[PDB]
Amino acid sequence: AFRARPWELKKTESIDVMDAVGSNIRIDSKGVEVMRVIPRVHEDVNEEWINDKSRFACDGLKTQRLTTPLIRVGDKFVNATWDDALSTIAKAYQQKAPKGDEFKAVAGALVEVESMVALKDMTNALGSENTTTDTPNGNSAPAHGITFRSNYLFNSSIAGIEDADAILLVGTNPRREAAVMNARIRKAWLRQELEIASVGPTLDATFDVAELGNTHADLEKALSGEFGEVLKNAKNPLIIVGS
Amino acid sequence: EIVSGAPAELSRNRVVRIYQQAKPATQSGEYGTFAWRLDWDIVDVANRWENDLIGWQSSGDYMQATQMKFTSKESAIKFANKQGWDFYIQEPHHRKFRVKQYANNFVHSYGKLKH
Amino acid sequence: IPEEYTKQAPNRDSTWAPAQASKTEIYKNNMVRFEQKDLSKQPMPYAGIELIAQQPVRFVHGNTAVCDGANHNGPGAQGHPKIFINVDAPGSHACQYCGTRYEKE
Amino acid sequence: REIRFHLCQNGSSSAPLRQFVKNQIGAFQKANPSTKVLVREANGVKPIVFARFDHGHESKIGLDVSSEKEVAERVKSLIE
Amino acid sequence: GKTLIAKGTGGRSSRTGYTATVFGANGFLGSYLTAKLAKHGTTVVVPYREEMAKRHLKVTGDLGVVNFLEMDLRNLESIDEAVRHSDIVVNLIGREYETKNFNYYDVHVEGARRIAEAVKKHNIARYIHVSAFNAEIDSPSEFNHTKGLGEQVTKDIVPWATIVRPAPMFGREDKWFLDRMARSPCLVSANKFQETSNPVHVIDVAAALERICFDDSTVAQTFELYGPQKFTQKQIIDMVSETLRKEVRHIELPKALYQAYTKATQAIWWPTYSPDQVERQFLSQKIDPSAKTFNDLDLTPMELPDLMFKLIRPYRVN
Amino acid sequence: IATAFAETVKFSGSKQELQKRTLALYRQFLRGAPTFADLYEVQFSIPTIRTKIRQEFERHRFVDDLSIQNVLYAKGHMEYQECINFWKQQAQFLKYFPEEDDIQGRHQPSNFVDKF
Ligand SMILES: NC(=O)C1=CN([C@@H]2O[C@H](COP(=O)(O)OP(=O)(O)OC[C@H]3O[C@@H](n4cnc5c(N)ncnc54)[C@H](OP(=O)(O)O)[C@@H]3O)[C@@H](O)[C@H]2O)C=CC1
Ligand SMILES: [Zn+2]
Repeated sequence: AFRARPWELKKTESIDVMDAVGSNIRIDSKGVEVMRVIPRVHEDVNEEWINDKSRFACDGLKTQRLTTPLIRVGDKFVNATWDDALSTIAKAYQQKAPKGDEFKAVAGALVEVESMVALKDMTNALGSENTTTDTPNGNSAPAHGITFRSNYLFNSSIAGIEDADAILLVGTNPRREAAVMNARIRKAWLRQELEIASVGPTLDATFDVAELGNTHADLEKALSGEFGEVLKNAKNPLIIVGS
Repeated sequence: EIVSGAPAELSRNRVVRIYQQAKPATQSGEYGTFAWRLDWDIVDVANRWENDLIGWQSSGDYMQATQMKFTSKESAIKFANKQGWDFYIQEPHHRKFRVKQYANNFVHSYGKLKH
Repeated sequence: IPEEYTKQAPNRDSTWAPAQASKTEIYKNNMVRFEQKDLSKQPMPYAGIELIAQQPVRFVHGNTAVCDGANHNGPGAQGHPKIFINVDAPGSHACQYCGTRYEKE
Repeated sequence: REIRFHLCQNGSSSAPLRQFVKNQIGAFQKANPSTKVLVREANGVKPIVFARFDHGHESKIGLDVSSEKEVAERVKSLIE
Repeated sequence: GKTLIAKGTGGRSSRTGYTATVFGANGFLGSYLTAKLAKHGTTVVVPYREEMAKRHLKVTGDLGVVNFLEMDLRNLESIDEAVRHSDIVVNLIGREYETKNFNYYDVHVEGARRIAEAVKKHNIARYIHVSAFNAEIDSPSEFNHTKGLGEQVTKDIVPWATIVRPAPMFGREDKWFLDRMARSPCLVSANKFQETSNPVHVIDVAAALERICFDDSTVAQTFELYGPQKFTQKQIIDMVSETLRKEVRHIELPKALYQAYTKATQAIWWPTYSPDQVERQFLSQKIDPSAKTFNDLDLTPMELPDLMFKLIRPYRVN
Repeated sequence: IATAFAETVKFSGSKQELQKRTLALYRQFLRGAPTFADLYEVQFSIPTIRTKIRQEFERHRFVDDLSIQNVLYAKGHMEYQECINFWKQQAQFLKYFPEEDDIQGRHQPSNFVDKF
């Protein structure tokens, strides 16, 4: 509200977190504290907007950060010297000796690629590979291979979403995740004529979906029933799936 | 290349940033579009700590707050290699043409209506 | 960081903190160098949080309340500039320059 | 072990790797179900095939030119 | 007390957070260690006794890194106040002479016992107590007798007792190692006119005390700071008279005849050459076989003569 | 309308001539070393001065352009000019001499582990 005033502020280019879209943020900094964020302009990816969660990481930053390494005696949780904690970790590793097919590292939510490269490289250097993600029993392949990158991600352009004739969404609530993707959805839906249907979760999103069940059998029914006509008939359709 | 008048060991150590200054989203107005900016990063241990007596922020970077204002990106980068330190350039991002009929206030058969 | 205290001062005339993140503990405030010192170095702010409760609420039967704060002895303009505030809902009695409370009656 | 080979999508210097990888991934995972394959690049790079053995040990070779059939020979050499 | 990476940083005001307290420190040794200590961002409570002598220790750091308290070893409350807030504490203390109000006792025994009792009452980690070379429990220099008693008392209570025993020191404004060489109207003493021992340079003493005062894993060990190589006698006077004036003029007087000047010394405005110094002239470095040194704390202290070339060179002829 | 120790500014063209000119500059800059030790009263010896002067010129052995070597020659001859008399003072003069180690304590052994 009144914390700063924009000439004190080392306005700094950065990349968003807390959304997979990598939005176009710019950080207002007073030098130690982070004051606020401003969505910079980036015409492909989320041209003018921020996810509303991403606007208030500032109050989520300077509140309870880990400032020092902490070790447990056990239900008694004291901070300690850096080198002490490092030698404790190495000594505990030498105690357990988890040589083969063990030491389960796991991809956290909000990290950088370079830390994950160090993670994978250190685990494979240590002797095994066990790196999974946060997901509730995704201790298994994501059922689309790491081969052929195009299979993996949102491989249509974000701008081309408003070039799509009719799309349908499955297993997701795109208001709940990537809200600026929802903004481009509504931008297209007011611009053009799009037949939109949700399949799966019951969602109130502001572009008139037609929900067609909460079951896989309802999904396969809706695919073979009438969207087999629509998506084949339509010109550049898209089909978006949740994580 | 040896630096002639740069007494620091800046030229081997830091990453500098060539960037177009972004168009601010709060105000409309676009004077920051027409520069090019040189900025040293804070990728440091010095990196603006906190004081303990009054509580300013005494930095350790001898060149924390410094901005050139250049004219052209290639003139910027010819300077950047001429005085010779490691850079990274960053491409700006424009705003795309979209035809705006002010008359967008008309419909066929369609559910949603607006102001 | 250790055990030492000198019970001679609260925050102000007001007992607790004045706002968000304005502490009154002295150990975090570097108790190393308060020693050999009177404590009669100046705790003089009376914490104007208390001084609006000093102030009585003013009533205006119009709808728009002017606020100046300027005296009626000064030859020059000295109060805060002329903000017009609204008295419409009860509660919004707050001139954001002075804190004088203006209620509609 | 896991293998990794990343491809430019220019027509020159990648059409051997292209018409390899449009055919032989079903040869690889059904030849090596434990060994994990990944192919991940489009933009302008050099064709290099990169294996890593199961204990932190890299290996590479460039995959310059053979219309097919020596691409797989150099791959099998990288397994060896 | 727990910390971060190491001692030696690369820039002033990149401050540590270590809150030290150094006793004495107005005079000779305590200049250079707080000069090394405030240089690298540590809060120093330096108490004092004379207002006009405490000033030249302020410029070592800028802000909050030098502080003055009005201690006095008579007053319990002053020392009690002095290390309430401290984190580490060293005491270099003890004149080389009795005052008109102090015994040799209770300037580093019960003077040490008071402050160590304050340490135990405040649970101060890393108490370091300097003590003299040749610190025996035998009589002959009651200075040395009293330093041995002081080490005994600092080991009686407070097992956090890093005792350090430096040699005769060697620096700018050497109290009775080179001021009796530089000014030296007639340096005349030493009935045994040779047969002294180890010199150590002062900035090496300060570097030793600095590298002990921050690292852990050295609690309750005792150090002795040996001379680097030479352990040399009063023949270094000849090297002192290698400078062209050769005014040193040792006249090797009898022992009991030399006492009277020392018995004159108690009457004087300023201290001169009190007789425990004269008795220590009959001693040598009774070097401890088992006490960790510069090689243990990873230092090599500098040699005598080439450093003496710098250290005494205002005093040349032409 | 004057000098102080005949500072001249005229850069020649050929790199051989600049070589000879820097060589004679090195001779005077080396010859003045006992005059320096007299003038400033350093602790270290005259061979320490000589090995550090040699170090300073070996810092720019492999500089290509004569049109950089010109202003390097000017800097060298000009700091010789400001050293041959008492313009520089010893506090100003010790900025060339990282002499002592014991100022630093234990420090970085240039390992990654002890950056932490
Ligand atoms: N021959 C030597 O001197 C040697 C020195 N040492 C040890 O090194 C220690 C420090 O040496 P140095 O730097 O020369 O000491 P100083 O000459 O600097 O004197 C110590 C300081 O502490 C003051 N002080 C503390 N307590 C008292 C007290 N009860 N009565 C009077 N004054 C007191 C002294 O006077 P004031 O109160 O006025 O400030 C003085 O300023 C010595 O104590 C000694 O044990 C060991 C080997 C050789
Ligand atoms: Zn007002």
